[PDB]
Amino acid sequence: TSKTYTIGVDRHVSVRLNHPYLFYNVIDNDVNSNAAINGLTIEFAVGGRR
Amino acid sequence: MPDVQYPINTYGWLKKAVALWADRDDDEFVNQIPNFINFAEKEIYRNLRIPPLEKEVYLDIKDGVAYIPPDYLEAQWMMRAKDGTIFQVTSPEEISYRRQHPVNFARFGSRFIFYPSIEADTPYYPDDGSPLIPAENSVILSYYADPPEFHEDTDTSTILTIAPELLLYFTLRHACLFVQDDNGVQKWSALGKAILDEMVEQNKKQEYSGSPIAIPNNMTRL
Amino acid sequence: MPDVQYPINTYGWLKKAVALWADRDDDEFVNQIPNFINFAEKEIYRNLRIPPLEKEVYLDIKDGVAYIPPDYLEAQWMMRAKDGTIFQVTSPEEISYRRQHPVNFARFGSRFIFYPSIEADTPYYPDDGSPLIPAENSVILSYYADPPEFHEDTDTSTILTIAPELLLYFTLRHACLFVQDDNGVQKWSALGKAILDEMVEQNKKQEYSGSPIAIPNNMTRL
Repeated sequence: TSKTYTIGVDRHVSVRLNHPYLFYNVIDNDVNSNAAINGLTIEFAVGGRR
Repeated sequence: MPDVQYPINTYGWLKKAVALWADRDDDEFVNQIPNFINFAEKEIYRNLRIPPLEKEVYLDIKDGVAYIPPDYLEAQWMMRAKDGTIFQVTSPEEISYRRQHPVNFARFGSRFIFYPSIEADTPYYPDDGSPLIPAENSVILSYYADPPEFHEDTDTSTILTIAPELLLYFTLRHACLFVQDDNGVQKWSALGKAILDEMVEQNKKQEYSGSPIAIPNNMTRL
Repeated sequence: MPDVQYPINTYGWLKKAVALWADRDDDEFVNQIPNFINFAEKEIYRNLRIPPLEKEVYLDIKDGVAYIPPDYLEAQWMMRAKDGTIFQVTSPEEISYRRQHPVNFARFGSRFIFYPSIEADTPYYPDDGSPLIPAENSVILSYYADPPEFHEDTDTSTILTIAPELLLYFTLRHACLFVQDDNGVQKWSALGKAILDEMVEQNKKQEYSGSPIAIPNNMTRL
């Protein structure tokens, strides 16, 4: 999946996965941006294993 | 992200309000909104019964075979327009006896049987008009019918005119199922049920209601 | 990753919607999707009983007997095309007697028996090929039938048109078995069972619905 995060408007990003090894990219393409990230917080659960 | 009106008339807005409540709209989720809804309305109608979905309808008997309409779920009273007269229902094992040796009827698969070879009538299918002036000998049915699944944003149903929060919660249910937030599930579900039972109780207090009842004491002519 | 329409109607889409509602999407899992589905439909049909899977059918009594259909699961009324005259059922330990000293039929392995030693004939069938000139002497049976396993993508069944979420959860069950996310198992299973009971009750509030029953006083002449 991929989504825009637009500050002041959005507080989170909905991504559906279940694989045991996640990755993420953050991209900032935009011209009029001076934003920054202090940190994340990833919401998750647990399934199982085969 | 989205927005809505004060009243949520319908799908076109509801499918957004759901995204709103239930926290998120990320496309993997929205595009199944409709599915969640198709689930919820079904989980409801499977057992909900009230007037607003009822139906009047005339039948074409042909001495028996009178066939069951597709839309049928459950039958309340059934009668004639002529003189006012109520049927009652029984099993094959009895109507068959009535054959060998009041009006009864029964459910043979997709067929309705009536002991006496009745002949209520409808115009034949290709039709042309419908006024019919109900053929003297017409019987009319009162039955709960399967409502239509939504298929359009500006579609609608009484439910939203009256009790939309219900659908909202109950579909949030299957949503919080899609993605694992079960506490929310419990809450949504309890609230759906507690909203719902109110309705049936409304109806119960409606029925037999306007005043005290009393056993008729029917005693025939002798 | 996959995507689906709103109004799930085909095994073809279902096979993907499952892969969806569960995060993990891999060949160790999809390629056995169908097995899970088989398991679920079997677990259901094993004890579910309702009209839509019922069947009308004529028999081929040769002499007081007849062989049972491959597709048979469970029986409801049988009788004659004419006069009704419902049969009832009993054990050999009685019917054999009734031979020594209404109608009675019983089950001997793959065979049906009838005491009065009947003869029915399955229809005349074909020729020009317009109808199935049914045979006088015909008895007709109503029995729940083993539905066909899909074994095809576009294939469908009444169910999906009706209650797909059911199949969905119930197969997710065996899925969450393949890989050990049990709590999800519990959830799926509970919901499947709830749905199912809703259904059976939809049917129960049907099968007697019309009007107050009233126990017949069937008394033979004298």
